Amino acid sequence: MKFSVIVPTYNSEKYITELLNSLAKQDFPKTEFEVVVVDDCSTDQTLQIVEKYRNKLNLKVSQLETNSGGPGKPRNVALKQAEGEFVLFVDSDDYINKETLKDAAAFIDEHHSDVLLIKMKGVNGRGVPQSMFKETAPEVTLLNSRIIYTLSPTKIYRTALLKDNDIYFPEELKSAEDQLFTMKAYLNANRISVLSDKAYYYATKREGEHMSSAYVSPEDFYEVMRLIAVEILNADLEEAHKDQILAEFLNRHFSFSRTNGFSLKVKLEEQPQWINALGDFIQAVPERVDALVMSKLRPLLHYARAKDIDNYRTVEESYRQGQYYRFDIVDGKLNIQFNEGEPYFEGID
Ligand SMILES: CC(=O)N[C@H]1[C@@H](OP(=O)(O)OP(=O)(O)OC[C@H]2O[C@@H](n3ccc(=O)[nH]c3=O)[C@H](O)[C@@H]2O)O[C@H](CO)[C@@H](O)[C@@H]1O
Repeated sequence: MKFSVIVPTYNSEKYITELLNSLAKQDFPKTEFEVVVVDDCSTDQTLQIVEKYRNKLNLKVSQLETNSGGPGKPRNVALKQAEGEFVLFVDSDDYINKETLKDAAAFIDEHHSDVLLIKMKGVNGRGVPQSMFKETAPEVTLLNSRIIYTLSPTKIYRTALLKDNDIYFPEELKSAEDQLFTMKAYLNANRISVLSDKAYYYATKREGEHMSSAYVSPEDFYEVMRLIAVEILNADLEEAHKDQILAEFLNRHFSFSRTNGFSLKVKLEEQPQWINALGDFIQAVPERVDALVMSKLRPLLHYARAKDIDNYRTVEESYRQGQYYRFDIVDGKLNIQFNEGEPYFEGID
């Protein structure tokens, strides 16, 4: 069997039909893929809707006896049941192009990808990464492409890549669980490819809670970030490349995650919890890596590593206001001292 399409469900009755219709409309043999649905203890009619496709799809259904607290555990249960040569993770409120499995099977057959990124499209307002999907590419790397800016699991992965290297989702975690999973898959794959010939993965914005907006404590969130830093630094790769991958991950994280601006947005009285958790993550990053990140991040790494919220916050407010304690302009960039007696940080733009 070529593919296992893995679908975690949770009270998905209002939309799960759109996904299952897109799976049944695949212009790809139904004998060559299976749909592995693991229901995270829904209380609605999700499962009765899924069972209407039993004779239409190669279908595997099971249900956890209690809600696991996120997508991770149902996808892990499904991954173990999966028999396809490759897996594709699709969320219950999304759907896929009818040529997706055909196009991906044809592309994998020629290029032997271990991880295949497939171009996504936002539906009614949903934002989706696009910077890595401007071109189809048989071979890309963590350092010569923007794949690190997309860590969602809505990609195709060789099943043996995941299982031979023991790559699973963290469980009982509302969100960011995918970042470690996909970074592990990136770090272990012999070849990563990008298929951009059409819109393959449609990501919707329905309502009710979306996981990636549910509460996760700073402690749980930044533990996944620390594990990622540990994972990179332990990969079987040359030392300089590992540092460079960690730096790129840090550029992404400080630009796009909840870390960005947290000292401006989080209630003052909650910020010591944030800097203690963020600092535990930055303390796993060797200081030599700071020289490789975007220069504007170097003071944030500095004060995070010292768990110094007052100076971290001064940096963020200085950026936001454009008011600095002292600074020089050298080569069109800023050399900034953010507070009396503190270091100057150079090259900021
Ligand atoms: C970036 C992207 O394109 N999609 C990700 C985004 O989607 P998103 O924020 O939309 O998260 P969702 O609410 O759709 O949950 C994702 C999937 O997990 C299932 N679910 C949800 C709650 C639960 O307790 N048990 C359960 O199985 C949903 O039915 C759904 O199939 O944030 C999630 C949390 O990191 C990721 O896993 C999604 O893949």
